[PDB]
Amino acid sequence: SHSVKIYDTCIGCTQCVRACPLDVLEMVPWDGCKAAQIASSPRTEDCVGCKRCETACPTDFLSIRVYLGAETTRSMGLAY
Amino acid sequence: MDGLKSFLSTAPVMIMALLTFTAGILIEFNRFYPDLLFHP
Amino acid sequence: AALYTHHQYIAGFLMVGAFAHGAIFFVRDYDPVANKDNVLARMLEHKEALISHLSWVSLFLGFHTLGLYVHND
Amino acid sequence: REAKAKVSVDNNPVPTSFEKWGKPGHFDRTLARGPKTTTWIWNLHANAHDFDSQTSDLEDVSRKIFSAHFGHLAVVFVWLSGMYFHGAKFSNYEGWLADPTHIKPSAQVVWPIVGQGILNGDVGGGFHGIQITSGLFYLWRASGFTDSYQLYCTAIGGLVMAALMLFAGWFHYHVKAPKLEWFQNVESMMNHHLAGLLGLGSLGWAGHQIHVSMPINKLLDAGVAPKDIPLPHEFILEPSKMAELYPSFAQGLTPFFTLNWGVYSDFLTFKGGLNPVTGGLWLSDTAHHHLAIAVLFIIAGHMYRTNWGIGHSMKEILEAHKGPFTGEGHKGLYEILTTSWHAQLAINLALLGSLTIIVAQHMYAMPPYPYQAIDYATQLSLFTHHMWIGGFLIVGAGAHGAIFMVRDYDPAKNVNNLLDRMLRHRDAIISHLNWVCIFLGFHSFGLYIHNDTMRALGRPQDMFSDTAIQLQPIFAQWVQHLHTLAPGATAPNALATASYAFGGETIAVAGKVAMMPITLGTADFMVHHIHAFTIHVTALILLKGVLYARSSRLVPDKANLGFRFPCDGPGRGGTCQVSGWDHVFLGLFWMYNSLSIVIFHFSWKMQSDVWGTVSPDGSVTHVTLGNFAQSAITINGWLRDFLWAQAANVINSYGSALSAYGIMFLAGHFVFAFSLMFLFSGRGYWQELIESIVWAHNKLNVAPAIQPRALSIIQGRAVGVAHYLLGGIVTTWAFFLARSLSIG
Amino acid sequence: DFLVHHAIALGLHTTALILIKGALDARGSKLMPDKKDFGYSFPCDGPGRGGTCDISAWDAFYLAMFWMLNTLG
Amino acid sequence: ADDFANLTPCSENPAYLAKSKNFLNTTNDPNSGKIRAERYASALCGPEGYPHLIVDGRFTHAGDFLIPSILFLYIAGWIGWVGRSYLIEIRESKNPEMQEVVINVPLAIKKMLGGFLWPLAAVGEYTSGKLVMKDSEIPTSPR
Amino acid sequence: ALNRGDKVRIKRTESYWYGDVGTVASVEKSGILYPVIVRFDRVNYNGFSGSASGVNTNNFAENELELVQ
Amino acid sequence: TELSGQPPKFGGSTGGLLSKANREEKYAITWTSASEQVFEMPTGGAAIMNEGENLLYLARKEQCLALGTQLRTKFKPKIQDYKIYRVYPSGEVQYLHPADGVFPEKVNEGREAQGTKTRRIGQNPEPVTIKFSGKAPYEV
Ligand code: CLA
Ligand code: CLA
Ligand code: CLA
Ligand code: CLA
Ligand SMILES: CCCCCCCCCCCCCCCC(=O)OC[C@H](COP(=O)(O)OC[C@@H](O)CO)OC(=O)CCCCCCCCCCCCCCC
Ligand SMILES: CCCCCCCCCCCCCCCC(=O)OC[C@H](COP(=O)(O)OC[C@@H](O)CO)OC(=O)CCCCCCCCCCCCCCC
Ligand SMILES: CC1=C(/C=C/C(C)=C\C=C/C(C)=C\C=C\C=C(C)\C=C\C=C(C)\C=C\C2=C(C)CCCC2(C)C)C(C)(C)CCC1
Ligand SMILES: CC1=C(/C=C/C(C)=C\C=C\C(C)=C\C=C\C=C(C)\C=C/C=C(C)/C=C/C2=C(C)CCCC2(C)C)C(C)(C)CCC1
Repeated sequence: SHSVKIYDTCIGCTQCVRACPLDVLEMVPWDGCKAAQIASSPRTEDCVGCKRCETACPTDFLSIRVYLGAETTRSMGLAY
Repeated sequence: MDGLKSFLSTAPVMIMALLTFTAGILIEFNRFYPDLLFHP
Repeated sequence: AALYTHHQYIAGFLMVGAFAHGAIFFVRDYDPVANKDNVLARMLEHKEALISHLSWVSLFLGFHTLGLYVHND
Repeated sequence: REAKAKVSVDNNPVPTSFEKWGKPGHFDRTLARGPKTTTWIWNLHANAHDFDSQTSDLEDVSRKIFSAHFGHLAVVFVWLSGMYFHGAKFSNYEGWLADPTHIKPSAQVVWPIVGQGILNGDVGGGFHGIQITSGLFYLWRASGFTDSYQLYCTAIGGLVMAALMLFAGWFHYHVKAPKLEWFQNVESMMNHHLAGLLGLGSLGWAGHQIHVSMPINKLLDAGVAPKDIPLPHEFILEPSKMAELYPSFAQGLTPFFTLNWGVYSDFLTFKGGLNPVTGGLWLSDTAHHHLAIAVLFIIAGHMYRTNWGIGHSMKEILEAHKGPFTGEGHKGLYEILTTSWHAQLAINLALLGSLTIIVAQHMYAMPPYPYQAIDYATQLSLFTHHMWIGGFLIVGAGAHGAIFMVRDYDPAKNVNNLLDRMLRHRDAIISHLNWVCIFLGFHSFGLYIHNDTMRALGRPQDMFSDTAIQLQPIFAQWVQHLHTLAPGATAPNALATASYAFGGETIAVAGKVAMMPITLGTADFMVHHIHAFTIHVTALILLKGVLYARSSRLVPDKANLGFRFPCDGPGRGGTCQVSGWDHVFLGLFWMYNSLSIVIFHFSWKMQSDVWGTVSPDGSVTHVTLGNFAQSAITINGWLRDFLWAQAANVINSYGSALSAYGIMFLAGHFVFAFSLMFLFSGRGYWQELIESIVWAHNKLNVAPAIQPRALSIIQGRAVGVAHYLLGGIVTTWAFFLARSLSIG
Repeated sequence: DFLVHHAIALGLHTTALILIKGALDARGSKLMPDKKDFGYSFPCDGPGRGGTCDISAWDAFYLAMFWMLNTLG
Repeated sequence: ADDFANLTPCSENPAYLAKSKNFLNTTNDPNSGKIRAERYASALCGPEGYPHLIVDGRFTHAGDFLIPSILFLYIAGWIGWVGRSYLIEIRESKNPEMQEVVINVPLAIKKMLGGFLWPLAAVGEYTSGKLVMKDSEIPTSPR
Repeated sequence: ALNRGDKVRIKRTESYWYGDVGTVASVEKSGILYPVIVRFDRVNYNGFSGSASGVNTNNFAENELELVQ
Repeated sequence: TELSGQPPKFGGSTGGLLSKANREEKYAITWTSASEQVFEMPTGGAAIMNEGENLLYLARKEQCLALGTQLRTKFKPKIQDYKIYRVYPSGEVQYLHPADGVFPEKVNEGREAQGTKTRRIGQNPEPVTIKFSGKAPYEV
């Protein structure tokens, strides 16, 4: 599977969760930004690696990073 | 009007105008003084 | 002819591999604190100058050599 | 301007101004805020005509499209008038008309400077210029042009028409802008395009041929010389001047209305063959053909119901066609072709490119213009030109089919119609097309590889040749035989064959051959299967791009990504070039490949088994001595006896009037190699290099405010494919022109 | 020989520019300030941030191979 | 004395003379070939008959490279300096970008005309101006 | 301590404007790890491929800024 | 437990489930509709959702999520009560989306934080400092 890490430079704009096409990310409560929330990656076994969460990220260089790892049926996006 | 001048002052218009002007300069120079490989 | 071509091709491959392994060292093995302010760190510290001046010399050479060839043609 | 019609326009929707000319990017809200990065510039050109991304009003889009059509027609009028004026005051059309068989058609004189004056080679009669291959002189002789002043008058008329079309575009986008209701009158538009544009056009052209082309050419072929022919209108002022050539004219138009048509057999013939004097189609045959086509189109222009109850409703016809295999059938297609511009554009591009390729194939073997078959350069040039136009139009048809799929496709209105079921078994379609392409590739190119390996090993008897294991195209030979037996049997009144390419007499004009039987053997079978293979691969790419634009097993939400997008990230193993635009990108390369092999086949076969000289014995000596049969069966044959051999004219063209062809040869090679850089790399490396150069400019405070950005992935692909096609097509252009101009 | 030695100079300069730019940005740039975290060879970083095709130093090696073959040609 | 023994002056090279007897007219001048044959007989030719150029640096061949080099250096410095000063004056116009796309014609012409003194204004900005910028004030990427 | 209008240089290394100059727009209250809002004149890289411009604002901390005026 | 709902009105296609659904895994989307409507199938072509409950089986999770986004972004009464599960060949059913009955776009209590780094991006350890280990800068 792929790793999806989130860093303290998160502002909690929820855009990466809205952009995710496989429900890998969640908005959990936090106390490090104004929105009082941070991104999380609970369902990483469904990550394909399309980098949409990074594309929808506003911080100067992303606060959410996707690292492509061991490939499986779910990560390769296979319907067969 | 002012928009016509602003269109005439765009990047492609100005660049093609300067390129045509320089083309004319060089073409006429080589027409009246041709085959100038080197300076005597 | 075959010997000259063969060994020049071997040399080209070896040079490309050398630079590939230099980049691989930079990726995997480079230590910034044990090599701080030394020659390596300075090479990295003005990398924009080196790359830009290589760009200039390359543009220079290519522009003018291709121009001379096309003029002759 | 109603006249009890269905016309509905807006008297003043758009004011006329010049201020927006000073705001580059007014049509795009993302570009109106001004540039910040260099990409802003490129996108400004990418969305220039992308009217859908500029406004969501179908009416305004239709108005922009109508005025753009008028502007393009003005541009084509300007180009046609330029050609006519260059034939008028810059060509040897009269010196050529006085003696065609001993002079080369020249036009476009070059200013003697920097050495370029060498390009004005002697073409005959003391004229010095560049030999033209567009065949304009043959067309003008077919039209009956005798005096350069008439070419000047045609140029003036064309410029007046260009001004008219431009004024019409301005008037219908700013003054009287027609409503969306007016464009959706497909029945009326069809009736008029069949009867008014096509029917009346061919009718008037048949009239012009009967009154100008036919009499003047009848005399011209008999050696009366141009300056001694009366003017075209002296034939209308003097009816006896028409009756002396065609006694059928002496009876007037009385036999016409009384169905006494046979009387008109003097000038309305069915000869079928070629004119023995000039090697073109009989102008009597072409006039008869235009008359028949005009009547057909006029009768066709009455089918659809408009404002009088009689006629056919295309919606009822489409919805009435449904069977056990296809569900609800063509239901909803009326709504598609009425509310979507891209669907119309795709259908029309496809059929127009096919028509263009058909034009090429029908003009190479049935030379319609006088003295065009003698000139091999003009023949080859027109063939390959229409071939490439058709190929590009077909690729564009695929592009717009995909664009419709992404933008105008509505699943709520396509419930179990033909399009729905196609989307529901696209997997079967594409898998079977994949297999068919593989089977053809193995069984066409693989046969060439077999022949190469067998010949290389010294085993000629194991090859696929006419002398070993034959692959006789039996069916095409049978059809050619049927064509050569049609006049007198299955074509009773036709005097000769439709074309001598199927067989018959080896018609030769002057010292060269015009058209002889084109034999078909093992190599022809192999080349035709190569053609089928390449066409199938290109169609596979384009059809898969169209059918999978909305979704796939990889990307179930591809439609939301749009028609033009680079990818959806390196995930799912990698999803590059999954978009329909990228399918158009690949289909461009495969169209280039297909058409290149087609035109190479055309050139070699014509030069080998058709084109040549004829000595006063009946014996024909071809250009390259019939080497097609024994050499066009291996790849080494195409490399040596076609590319290596026939490029000798192009490479040794320096120091003559054809040195420009060697220059452009090298230039096309260079542009192909240059495209390779955009085709093999990625944007990130170039953006890092630009970052370093931007630092360097920051060192001296030369940093532009518009930040330099590397070309986008899609733009990198577009640039690469554009340069690839340009370089390759220009290379083969120079090669073909030099070769066919250095074979006599 | 003068013209072709300048062509050889262009080839060497451009191939070395590719390789050096790849090795010096292998640890990072302004598109991927953490390119070292992803390794010497990776597909890319996605279409985001403008597009990141051929970003790794391995892609610089693969690019430089073409220019090396051209130089040897 | 015997420098460049492989080359001989074009007048003393027989191949060059034979070819120059048939040099081609360039422009509408029928003597363009004749005047070219007369002008190229000055330089050194090779065994084939075409002139070779000498960039060794000696002032006997100062026209072969030195003078075109000086001319191009002057003109390219002019272009670069006028463009740079135009961009820098653009920098302080609130909307510099859309003036970089839409060229301010009067300001551009005023910068261009005052370009004949570029080699002096260059050292003027280098001595205590804005020609060279401190490295620490320039944006860079991670090392 | 920084106020609105403070021209400052970014020291975040990984930042697109590291070494560039940006003007402070507002400073959020305590608690937040990166409160200093800095707007810029040069847009960064953000946006899908082929997009127009980028983002010209980001939140940093006091320690990541060098003060100018 | 047992997934309920009427299958959408569909004539069939070649883009649906393959051998994976019975050998490996499958997915299911359920949703309630205010009327018989027409929607687009993630596997190609149009289908008709029934008024009331609808159950649909798909091959991949991204397909169900695409259907969910379409339900919630393309219809006048937005369908947002959709649920996505994963079905195994043993008949087992694993509820998936939305994880805690609330969409992940908006914050909700009870959720833990995973993959959250206390440090900055540029504060990752240098690879040489963790070499000859089975970890990468973004993992320690
Ligand atoms: C003939 C093919 C070709 C050409 C011309 C180029 C051109 C160039 N490459 Mg390239 N490259 C190629 C093949 C080619 N490449 C291939 C196949 C690959 C593998 C993918 C690469 C990969 C590659 C890399 C990785 C790099 C380059 C670099 C460069 C640039 C270096 C500058 C130089 O060499 O001198 C000068 C330039 C030239 C000789 C070519 C341009 C000359 C033209 C003709 C000038 C005229 C412009 C014209 C008038 C514009 C108006 C056109 C108008 C009619 C529309 C240069 C512009 C290096 C670079 O960017 O350096 C900074 C770089 O790092 N190339
Ligand atoms: C007999 C009537 C008639 C005629 C001849 C045409 C002809 C044409 N139409 Mg039109 N159209 C008609 C009826 C007609 N239409 C009706 C009733 C409608 C309403 C439903 C439309 C709505 C329509 C639309 C929306 C569009 C067209 C377009 C076109 C042009 C595309 C084909 C082309 O480029 O060919 C070759 C081009 C030419 C031969 C140029 C000549 C054009 C002239 C000005 C028209 C013919 C002269 C005129 C009839 C006067 C003749 C008098 C005299 C010669 C006897 C074409 C010239 C398309 C277009 O604009 O393409 C540019 C387009 O967008 N038509
Ligand atoms: C009647 C035919 C027709 C019509 C009206 C359209 C209409 C449209 N097309 Mg389509 N298409 C066509 C034919 C047509 N096309 C053909 C023949 C092809 C095959 C190549 C395509 C392939 C295609 C693609 C891939 C795309 C479109 C797109 C578009 C839309 C944007 C237009 C645009 O790109 O702006 C203006 C065009 C340009 C800036 C391109 C200029 C590049 C030039 C022509 C380089 C060519 C060189 C030149 C011919 C010779 C060399 C000269 C040089 C040396 C100076 C537009 C509504 C785009 C879209 O997104 O659709 C919504 C898009 O992505 N089309
Ligand atoms: C000469 C160069 C070349 C060749 C070899 C191919 C090969 C192929 N391409 Mg391709 N292509 C090329 C260039 C080439 N491409 C380029 C430059 C591009 C970029 C635009 C593309 C992009 C492209 C696309 C988009 C597509 C193809 C497709 C195909 C396949 C067509 C199906 C077929 O013909 O069956 C098979 C034919 C062959 C394998 C040819 C070789 C057969 C040899 C003679 C037999 C070998 C004997 C034996 C097996 C050897 C054993 C060795 C021993 C040691 C064991 C085919 C394998 C289409 C496809 O996938 O088809 C469905 C397709 O969609 N190509
Ligand atoms: C060697 C000697 C043997 C030769 C036999 C070759 C013919 C056998 C295979 C032909 C396919 C028959 C199906 C079409 C006959 C046909 O269309 O039937 C009609 C049927 C639709 O008819 P409907 O009854 O629905 O008609 C109502 C319509 O008005 C509404 O659409 O089409 C289909 O069944 C879909 C299947 C098409 C998919 C098959 C296409 C395969 C391509 C074949 C290419 C080979 C020749 C190409 C030359 C250009
Ligand atoms: C032998 C002839 C050669 C034929 C080659 C044909 C190449 C076909 C390539 C397919 C793409 C074509 C569609 C482009 C439309 C398109 O979308 O292309 C693709 C690309 C789109 O990139 P993006 O996806 O990033 O754009 C999205 C933006 O709209 C973001 O909002 O656009 C560009 O290539 C930009 C470069 C423009 C270059 C500006 C130069 C202007 C030339 C002026 C002269 C024109 C010629 C006049 C006629 C003589
Ligand atoms: C003469 C001679 C030669 C050569 C020599 C040499 C080797 C030289 C050099 C040199 C060098 C080694 C140089 C370097 C440098 C550096 C720098 C640094 C410069 C530049 C700068 C700047 C700063 C600029 C500026 C500007 C201007 C002024 C104008 C335009 C704009 C601009 C901005 C670009 C030869 C042999 C060929 C021949 C004989 C003799
Ligand atoms: C004149 C002469 C002489 C002399 C010579 C000399 C003195 C010199 C040499 C020179 C040299 C001396 C040269 C060079 C070479 C170089 C090269 C070949 C390159 C490179 C580099 C690289 C490739 C790198 C890599 C890396 C990286 C990138 C990073 C990390 C580290 C490393 C290293 C890994 C004599 C008298 C003897 C003899 C006669 C002649």
